[PDB]
Amino acid sequence: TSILDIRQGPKEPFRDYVDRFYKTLRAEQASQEVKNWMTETLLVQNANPDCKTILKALGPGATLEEMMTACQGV
Amino acid sequence: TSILDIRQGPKEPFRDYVDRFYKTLRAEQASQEVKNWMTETLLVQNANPDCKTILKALGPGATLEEMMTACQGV
Amino acid sequence: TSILDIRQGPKEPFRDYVDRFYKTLRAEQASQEVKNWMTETLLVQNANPDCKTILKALGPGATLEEMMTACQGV
Amino acid sequence: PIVQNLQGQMVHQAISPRTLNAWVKVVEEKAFSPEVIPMFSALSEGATPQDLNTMLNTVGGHQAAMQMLKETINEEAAEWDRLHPVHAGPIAPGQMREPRGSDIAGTTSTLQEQIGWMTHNPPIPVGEIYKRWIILGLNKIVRMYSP
Amino acid sequence: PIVQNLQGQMVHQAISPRTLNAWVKVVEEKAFSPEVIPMFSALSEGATPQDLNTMLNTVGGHQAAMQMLKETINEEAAEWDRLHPVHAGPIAPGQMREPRGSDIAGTTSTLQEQIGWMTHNPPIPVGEIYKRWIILGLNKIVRMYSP
Amino acid sequence: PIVQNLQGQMVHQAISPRTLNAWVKVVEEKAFSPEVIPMFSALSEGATPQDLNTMLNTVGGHQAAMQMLKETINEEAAEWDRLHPVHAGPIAPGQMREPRGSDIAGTTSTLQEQIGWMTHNPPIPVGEIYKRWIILGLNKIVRMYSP
Repeated sequence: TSILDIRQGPKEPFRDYVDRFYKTLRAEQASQEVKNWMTETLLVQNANPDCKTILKALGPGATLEEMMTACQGV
Repeated sequence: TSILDIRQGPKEPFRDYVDRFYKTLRAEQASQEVKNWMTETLLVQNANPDCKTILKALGPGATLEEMMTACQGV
Repeated sequence: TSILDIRQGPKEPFRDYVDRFYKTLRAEQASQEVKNWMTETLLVQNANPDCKTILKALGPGATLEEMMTACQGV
Repeated sequence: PIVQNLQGQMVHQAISPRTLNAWVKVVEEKAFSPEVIPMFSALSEGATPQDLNTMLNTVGGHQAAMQMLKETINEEAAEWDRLHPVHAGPIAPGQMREPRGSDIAGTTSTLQEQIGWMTHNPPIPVGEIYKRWIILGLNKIVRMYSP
Repeated sequence: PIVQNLQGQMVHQAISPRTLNAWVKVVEEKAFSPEVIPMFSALSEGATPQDLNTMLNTVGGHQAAMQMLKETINEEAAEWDRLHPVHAGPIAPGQMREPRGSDIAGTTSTLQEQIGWMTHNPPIPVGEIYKRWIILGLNKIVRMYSP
Repeated sequence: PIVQNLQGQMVHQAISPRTLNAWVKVVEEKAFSPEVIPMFSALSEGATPQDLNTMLNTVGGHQAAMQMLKETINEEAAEWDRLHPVHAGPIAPGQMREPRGSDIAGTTSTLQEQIGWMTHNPPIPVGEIYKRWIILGLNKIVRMYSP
């Protein structure tokens, strides 16, 4: 399965999705800079509308514990 | 789960509740003095009315074997 | 079972067939040159029409990862 | 790990498979539970950075946590470099180089280098510095993964 | 493998059955999963080419992958021979011969020869050269066997 | 088997029960599969003829194959005797006797005799001669038992 095919379900907790992401990211062998680009970009983009909304409110500069606690009720 | 969310059921033995308390207290990392404050305070406060009543009769100065034997029939 | 009797099913993934081939090839003891001849020849020949068609389009010079990814949807 | 031999010197010996598997099994069974930290600590006795990356890299599952830890290890490493600046002028022929955050993380150092620092006199406890970062990052995880 | 003895010399000792079986069990359980590569790396510590063919030859199942690996090992070996030409004139009586791709793959060399190269001064890391080919070929497999 | 002791001499030591059981378990699980031959080869490292009959005699099941092997071992042994005639005149007091097919098969020789031949200088590899017969006979079996 390709990294672009990794997406969050409509009922799937973000948490279970983030695990899937760094597992597939774990099978990507690209430069770190590209993998940083993938992190800030693709993760949020394939996140579900309800959490996506939430993550837009965190702004930039956000870290994984704060994202992970931010989308917990969703 | 937060330590404030730890409470005793209406049919739950105190014993099973006290176990839950020092497990969650085991995941709190606060100063000992604060954790002493939590012990004397929160434990009784979230205890059920029937045992709560019992524990009020033990007065202060009470230790865990005496609390644990005090609310056994409840 | 003989190596000539190894053939791909009409619904069988190529992959499962290629595994069977190098297992049976693993029980053949012939010179390497003969076993090379068997590789390029018999594998494709007993491959199913749908994949067989696919493999004909790869041309010669093809390697196993490219054959194995080539007949994946079939 | 680096262990003491019968002769009375400190030499490196490899870690055992049923030790490895015991590390695996702990993680399988008790996931993020607090008992994992003393357990870790015992099984990390006399361990190298190199062995500590081996243990972290051999995890399967809990990849959100594994990434949070990584990022904590790099933060703690960035902080090592900040707090301890590089030293004045060129490195002496008679001496061996001071470690950076990445040598502590095992990344920029080789095994023989990790054995130089620990076995040499005075010895420097690069295991114990990484160990605190691991334990600190373990607290972060435990606190988050509380429900 | 070639291990250091108590006396302070490098001698060959055989690999253990529950090490062997642990290699088997990893492959049984985690097939092509990435954790197989650090795992391999730990269990290949101080290992010979001969021991590395033993480990590859003792696999059962996943024969398409085993063939892809073989063919990667030979390609990487062909590449060793290409990049490193044979040296000028006859081999010296005082010296031992330079390895080829097939000596690295263990095929054309004997054990005592594999111990000569590794134990001698300078030593040559023919394990680590095969190890990269194995890891490289492991990446090929992992990338393919992703679904 | 005959193993090297710490003192730096070759001495006999007995084979281990979980080695024995691992031999049993291989045969139980993988029957006539090719992985049995490298597996055998590893577990036969430093082994005597006597230990090799022990391993063959301790099989249960697959008695048609066990008989085919026996008969291959005797054929290969008959062939040893044919190819290598007995030597000229009486045996020297200063020397020990040359082996026959049946000494290689372990049958006519004693353990101390098997240790004399292998430990002595030059050493003779009576294990490796039986080993080829076993591997050859293993090919016969594998080829037949292919379906």
